[PDB]
Amino acid sequence: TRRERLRLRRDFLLIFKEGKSLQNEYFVVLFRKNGLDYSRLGIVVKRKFGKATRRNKLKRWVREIFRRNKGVIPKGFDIVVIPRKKLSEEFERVDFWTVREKLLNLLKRIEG
RNA sequence: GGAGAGGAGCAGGCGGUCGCGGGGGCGCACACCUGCGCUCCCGAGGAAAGUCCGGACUCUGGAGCGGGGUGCCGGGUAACGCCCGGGAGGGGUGACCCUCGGACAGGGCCAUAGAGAAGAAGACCGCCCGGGGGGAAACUUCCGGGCAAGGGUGGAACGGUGGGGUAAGAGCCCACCAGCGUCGGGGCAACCCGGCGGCUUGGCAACCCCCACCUGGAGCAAGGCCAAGCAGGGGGUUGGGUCGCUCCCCUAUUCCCCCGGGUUGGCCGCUUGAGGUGUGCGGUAACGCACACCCCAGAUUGAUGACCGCCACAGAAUCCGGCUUAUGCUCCUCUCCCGUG
RNA sequence: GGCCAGGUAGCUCAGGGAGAGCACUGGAUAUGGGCACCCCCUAAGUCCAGGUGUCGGCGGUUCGAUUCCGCCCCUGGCCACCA
Ligand SMILES: [Mg+2]
Ligand SMILES: [Mg+2]
Ligand SMILES: [Mg+2]
Ligand SMILES: [Mg+2]
Ligand SMILES: [Mg+2]
Repeated sequence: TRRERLRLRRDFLLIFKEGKSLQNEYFVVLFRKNGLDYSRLGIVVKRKFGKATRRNKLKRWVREIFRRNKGVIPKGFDIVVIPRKKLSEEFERVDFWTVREKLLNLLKRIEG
């Protein structure tokens, strides 16, 4: 859903500068009110996370978590998900349910 | 069965619940442009990779030189540094694998060790001949002369080993070998086979080079179009005109260089191509030709996931031809070895 | 996606027969200290002695490669339109 996909080239700077942030050991989540009746997701994966296979797997998991849980995630925010060094350190050791739990714990705390 | 060499295919599938990307069809709104909404088709790789080569395709005004690349020979191809076939040299018992022009066109470099390393250089331990001297003799000692044959030194010592010939010795002569010069035969050829013959005189060209062939430079962030928006200023014996050098077609600010500020939107390029698959024919083969069938990702923060159930390596970003590296199996050949019918 | 650089003692940096600087380990000795000297402890410093490496890895050429010729690994940078 590309209507659900927020542009990063223009908006990342604005969200970084004007928005809020939440984090845990695996993710940093940046967010800002978008003035819409729905939320939009963006993913920023640092080059150092790895090659296409690895980065694309992470992005797919994140997109899926967001899509399936859209109903419970707060509405009216532009959201940027950033994986942390730790995650890229035990990514192969971290299962899907753990990534889901850790990401949702942050997403559900987006206020207000 | 064991050990090993060559090579070909696949990339966990099929049946279920949801979620994407591009086309098509439809539901509709269309006073234009176009704007949404919901089923059929297709949807990452053998390496998509590293960016090591070769193109195709774009933009830079001409030519020459320099520079760079390839290196036995013959084909194949759009082309190549690739592939196929064949010839020498080497390794392995063997199937097989690895190597590749020229050092009497020239210049330069060979440390250390060693008597001596490019004109034929050299006498260290030594070998033999002719005298003077000492000494009973063995042996020593001085002068003159003859050796590259033994040993030592090396990565290599100016042909190798065996015999004859020598005072003692050398292709001095002879044998087989290696090299070179020729004559004759067979190959398009690289080169092979046989005969004759003085006796022959380092290595490195992944150092410059010589010979033969090939070659501008950038790269899809190439380049073309539209929309949006701020803010211009300082320079040019001229400089710049897609690497350098030298001759040459220009252009004078509108061009180029430096500093500063505006976008950091959308469309084209963007996928049908030296393109796959199935035969038939030619060719030792790589591969070519002929007909038929197919349309096989075109994203732009970048599309393939999760749960269930019987059994790796890693993700297109302009696209092809190859190389190299990373990696899980399965099958087909051939070689050697132990054991049996 | 493409185009370039660089990898050298622990760190910064030189350059076809492996070096400087910071630096580390010792010995010397207080004008520091147990008290005030004797005796002894500790070295910020100052003397001196050195300690030391797959040349980023793996192969080839060569008698020998930091230098030459190939691949692989790691660390950085550059590109688009407007005027
Ligand atoms: Mg059996
Ligand atoms: Mg690539
Ligand atoms: Mg890459
Ligand atoms: Mg000799
Ligand atoms: Mg440009």
